[PDB]
Amino acid sequence: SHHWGYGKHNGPEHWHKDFPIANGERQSPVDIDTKAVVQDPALKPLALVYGEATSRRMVNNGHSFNVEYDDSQDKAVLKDGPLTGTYRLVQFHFHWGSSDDQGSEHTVDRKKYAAELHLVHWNTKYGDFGTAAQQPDGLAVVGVFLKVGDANPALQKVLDALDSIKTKGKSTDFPNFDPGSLLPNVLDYWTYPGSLTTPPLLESVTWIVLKEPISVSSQQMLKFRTLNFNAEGEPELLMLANWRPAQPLKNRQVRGFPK
Ligand SMILES: NS(=O)(=O)c1ccc(C(=O)NCC(=O)NCCc2c[nH]cn2)cc1
Ligand SMILES: [Cu+2]
Ligand SMILES: [Cu+2]
Ligand SMILES: [Cu+2]
Ligand SMILES: [Cu+2]
Ligand SMILES: [Zn+2]
Repeated sequence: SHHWGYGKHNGPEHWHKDFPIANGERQSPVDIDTKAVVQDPALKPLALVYGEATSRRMVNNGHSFNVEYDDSQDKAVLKDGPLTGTYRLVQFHFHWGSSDDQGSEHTVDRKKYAAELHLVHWNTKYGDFGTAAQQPDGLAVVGVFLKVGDANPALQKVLDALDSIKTKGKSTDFPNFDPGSLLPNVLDYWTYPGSLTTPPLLESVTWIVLKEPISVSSQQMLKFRTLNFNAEGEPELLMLANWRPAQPLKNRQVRGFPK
């Protein structure tokens, strides 16, 4: 079975063979060169309205795990920031690396964090996530860095479930998780127009990368790496790393709020 990943033969450097947009003009992630960041008075503070969020299940999809949210109504939305309109939360997931010194997708002056959380939202003007994913203003992903140092109790609630979804296709019920519990205390951000960081690599994402990381311990990072890319019965392939490296900026502009 041919499907993509982060291995020797199916990894990021190969994705362009199957998804030519991989070498497109607005790919993600990117390195954020802080000396080059532009101040734009049009940018607003982020509004993350997650009080009534309804988490459903946690799923191992064979490339990461998603905590899925009910997006049938305006229950958990993102607005303001760089955005026009309302964007509904559909899921969050993580990327990580094989050791604590690497694993974030975005980098800041070439510095890599241990992991990166992605909160994925879609523009309600399009009716559904799939339709939104094919438009330049269709998606908004909030990225949050995980910085190694101190264990994160809110994150531990997520990690406590991973033993239930060790393998590809496994899912587990995962109710009453507040995705706001994984945000930092300050919501300063960088923003730029980009893409999904995995296949299908669609150039529909307004990226909103928070400046302030949340914590994670080294012990906690071990837990991410216990997942399997493969389905049960197949040869074991540990989910040691699942990050795409920085892609060329190509004269896009990174803006910063409040500077
Ligand atoms: N790493 S990243 O750039 O943040 C990212 C990469 C891929 C996808 C994606 O293709 N994700 C499918 C998905 O989550 N599909 C939702 C299906 C759906 C519709 N309504 C409810 N669920 C989303 C985000
Ligand atoms: Cu795949
Ligand atoms: Cu391939
Ligand atoms: Cu897959
Ligand atoms: Cu849907
Ligand atoms: Zn992601």
